[PDB]
Amino acid sequence: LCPFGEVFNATRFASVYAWNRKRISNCVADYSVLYNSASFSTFKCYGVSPTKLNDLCFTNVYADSFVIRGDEVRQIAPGQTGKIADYNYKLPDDFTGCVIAWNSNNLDSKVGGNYNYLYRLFRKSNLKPFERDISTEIYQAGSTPCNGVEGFNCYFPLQSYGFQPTNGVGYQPYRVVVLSFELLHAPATVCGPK
Amino acid sequence: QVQLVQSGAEVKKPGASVKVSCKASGYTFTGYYMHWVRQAPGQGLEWMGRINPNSGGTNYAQKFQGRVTMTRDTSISTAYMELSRLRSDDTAVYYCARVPYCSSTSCHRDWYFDLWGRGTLVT
Amino acid sequence: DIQMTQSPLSLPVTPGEPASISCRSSQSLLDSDDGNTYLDWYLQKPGQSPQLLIYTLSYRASGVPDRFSGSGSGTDFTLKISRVEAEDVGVYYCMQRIEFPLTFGGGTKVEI
Ligand SMILES: *[C@@H]1O[C@H](CO)[C@@H](O[C@@H]2O[C@H](CO)[C@@H](O)[C@H](O)[C@H]2NC(C)=O)[C@H](O)[C@H]1NC(C)=O
Repeated sequence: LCPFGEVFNATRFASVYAWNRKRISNCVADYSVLYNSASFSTFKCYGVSPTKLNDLCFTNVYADSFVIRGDEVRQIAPGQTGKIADYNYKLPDDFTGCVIAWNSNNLDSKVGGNYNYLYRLFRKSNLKPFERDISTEIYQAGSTPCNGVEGFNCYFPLQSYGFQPTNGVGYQPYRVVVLSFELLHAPATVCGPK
Repeated sequence: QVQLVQSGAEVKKPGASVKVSCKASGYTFTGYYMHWVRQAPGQGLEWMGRINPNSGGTNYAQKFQGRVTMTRDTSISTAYMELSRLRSDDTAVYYCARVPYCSSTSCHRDWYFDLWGRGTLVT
Repeated sequence: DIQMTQSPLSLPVTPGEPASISCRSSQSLLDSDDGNTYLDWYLQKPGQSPQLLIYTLSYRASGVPDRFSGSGSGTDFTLKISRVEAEDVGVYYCMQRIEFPLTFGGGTKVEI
């Protein structure tokens, strides 16, 4: 019933540094069209079982969608480190959810190089689990402060992906959706066929 | 075929303004800072300024501040440099150079001019 | 604002003999944080755009033939051509990249 059409086959995905979060509740989700979709590159699931996703009922399910480079798909997993696993989007140590990634080389790629996707490569400290940073303040590297002026020892903390059709498989864009489950005192609301 | 295409020669009267375009071909435009360096006839190279394609923030020299405006267009991957209040001393060849954005953990050690355009003559 | 003064301002050379070009800076280009000296040697041929030869005071650029080398310390820097070839004629520029008014030297002309 709930719309897994606004999350998976949507028009335009968001960048990794601003990952789109959608809350879903009061649903009966049919996961035979997801687990056995035969179209997804990675369908990893931690803390839960893909064969038992329809068994346990939860209060809320959060779907976080973004686009990352192909070789960085492995970084979306609990207890990972890397340029995108601590500065853009992190998963909690005790994570119970699923990570679903599929290649998007036929949509998010242009002959001149799509420049509308960004990732952050600088931060004063790592990210706490499930934290979104949008600030474009200039990162400080040296001891001499710089008041909003770029230069040596002062950089812009965002870069764009050089997506092109001729790129390799590892550098091709990949759409990643993370489904996380919340079960608190409020009665459980979402689970599939009984 | 990895190249930087520049605008043709421009003749401008004193007191007017000149716009020079540098278009990237064969590489990712947003992976490189774009610098503008001019060479007057009989003089050495002079550095004008730089633009970051990602943010649009620009750093100019003190001499050219208040006259030079640098803009970027990612849809066509072109950097434009516009100089206002032209004089007789601005008659020069303007080259656009590319600089690796960040190739290390310092992003300060890779900042060389690894590619130069063919230049545009402004009179 | 760092000003680079390049010594030979006219370096007549004969092929087969090494040639040395001196460049001097008002302020030391060594950075204590990373231990790197930021001086780049560029070559401009007649009618052609400048090309990169040396970066970070010790490294050769891609496509640079082995006959070139660069060294120096503090403020005194030297570009050395062990074997000068017929195509080394041009103008050589030393550029600093520590403060932002990126400044290129006066240039040294090497012609046969
Ligand atoms: C998202 O929407 C697209 C387009 O409607 C779906 O693509 C079709 O999916 C069905 C099965 O669901 C296939 O039989 C068709 O061949 C697909 N193509 C077309 C043109 O219809 C896609 O399945 C949707 N994503 C889902 C359901 O996860």
